[PDB]
Amino acid sequence: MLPRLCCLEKGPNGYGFHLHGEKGKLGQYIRLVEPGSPAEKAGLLAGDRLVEVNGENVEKETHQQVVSRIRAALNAVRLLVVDPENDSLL
Ligand SMILES: [Cl-]
Ligand SMILES: [Cl-]
Ligand SMILES: [Cl-]
Ligand SMILES: [Cl-]
Repeated sequence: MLPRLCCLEKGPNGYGFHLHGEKGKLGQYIRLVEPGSPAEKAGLLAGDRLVEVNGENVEKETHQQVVSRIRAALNAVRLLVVDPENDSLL
Protein backbone atom coordinates (compact mmCIF):
# COMPACT_ATOMS: atom_id res chain seq x y z
CA MET A 1 0.00 0.00 0.00
CA LEU A 2 1.11 3.49 -1.08
CA PRO A 3 3.10 5.85 1.08
CA ARG A 4 1.27 8.94 2.15
CA LEU A 5 1.41 11.75 -0.38
CA CYS A 6 0.82 15.18 1.13
CA CYS A 7 -0.15 17.82 -1.39
CA LEU A 8 0.25 21.31 0.00
CA GLU A 9 -0.64 24.73 -1.36
CA LYS A 10 1.57 27.45 0.00
CA GLY A 11 -0.17 29.70 2.50
CA PRO A 12 0.61 33.18 3.83
CA ASN A 13 3.19 31.74 6.30
CA GLY A 14 4.45 29.06 3.95
CA TYR A 15 3.69 25.38 4.39
CA GLY A 16 3.88 25.22 8.21
CA PHE A 17 6.55 22.64 9.07
CA HIS A 18 10.22 22.26 9.83
CA LEU A 19 12.60 19.88 8.11
CA HIS A 20 15.68 18.54 9.85
CA GLY A 21 18.47 15.99 9.65
CA GLU A 22 19.41 13.52 12.36
CA LYS A 23 23.03 12.77 13.29
CA GLY A 24 24.02 9.13 12.91
CA LYS A 25 21.45 8.69 10.16
CA LEU A 26 20.68 9.63 6.61
CA GLY A 27 17.64 11.56 5.56
CA GLN A 28 15.44 14.51 6.30
CA TYR A 29 12.49 14.41 8.68
CA ILE A 30 9.35 16.38 9.42
CA ARG A 31 9.09 18.33 12.69
CA LEU A 32 6.74 20.96 14.27
CA VAL A 33 3.72 20.87 12.00
CA GLU A 34 1.80 24.03 12.76
CA PRO A 35 -1.90 23.80 13.63
CA GLY A 36 -4.15 25.06 10.86
CA SER A 37 -1.35 25.01 8.27
CA PRO A 38 -1.44 23.43 4.82
CA ALA A 39 0.97 20.86 6.29
CA GLU A 40 -1.45 19.86 9.01
CA LYS A 41 -4.41 19.88 6.59
CA ALA A 42 -2.48 17.54 4.25
CA GLY A 43 -1.74 14.98 6.98
CA LEU A 44 2.01 15.62 7.44
CA LEU A 45 3.21 14.32 10.76
CA ALA A 46 6.23 15.03 12.95
CA GLY A 47 8.73 12.20 12.63
CA ASP A 48 7.88 11.34 9.01
CA ARG A 49 10.85 10.80 6.74
CA LEU A 50 10.69 12.76 3.48
CA VAL A 51 11.20 10.48 0.48
CA GLU A 52 10.25 12.63 -2.52
CA VAL A 53 9.57 16.26 -3.28
CA ASN A 54 7.54 16.88 -6.40
CA GLY A 55 8.32 13.47 -7.81
CA GLU A 56 12.06 13.56 -7.19
CA ASN A 57 13.95 11.28 -4.84
CA VAL A 58 15.39 13.12 -1.84
CA GLU A 59 15.85 10.02 0.32
CA LYS A 60 19.52 10.80 0.94
CA GLU A 61 20.02 14.29 -0.43
CA THR A 62 21.54 16.97 1.79
CA HIS A 63 19.54 19.25 4.03
CA GLN A 64 20.27 22.19 1.70
CA GLN A 65 19.30 20.34 -1.46
CA VAL A 66 15.95 19.16 -0.01
CA VAL A 67 15.05 22.60 1.38
CA SER A 68 15.85 24.13 -2.00
CA ARG A 69 13.57 21.62 -3.75
CA ILE A 70 10.67 22.39 -1.37
CA ARG A 71 11.16 26.14 -1.75
CA ALA A 72 11.88 25.75 -5.56
CA ALA A 73 10.29 28.61 -7.39
CA LEU A 74 6.82 27.04 -6.94
CA ASN A 75 3.85 27.85 -4.70
CA ALA A 76 2.73 24.17 -4.17
CA VAL A 77 4.54 20.98 -3.15
CA ARG A 78 3.86 17.25 -3.13
CA LEU A 79 5.64 15.44 -0.32
CA LEU A 80 5.91 11.67 -0.33
CA VAL A 81 6.55 10.53 3.24
CA VAL A 82 6.91 7.39 5.31
CA ASP A 83 6.95 6.45 8.96
CA PRO A 84 10.53 5.30 9.61
CA GLU A 85 9.32 2.90 12.30
CA ASN A 86 7.24 1.13 9.62
CA ASP A 87 9.34 1.63 6.52
CA SER A 88 12.99 0.96 5.75
CA LEU A 89 15.11 1.49 2.66
CA LEU A 90 17.04 -1.58 1.38
CL1 LIG B 1 6.24 31.64 12.09
CL1 LIG C 1 8.53 17.77 16.49
CL1 LIG D 1 2.51 15.98 14.02
CL1 LIG E 1 4.86 4.11 6.14
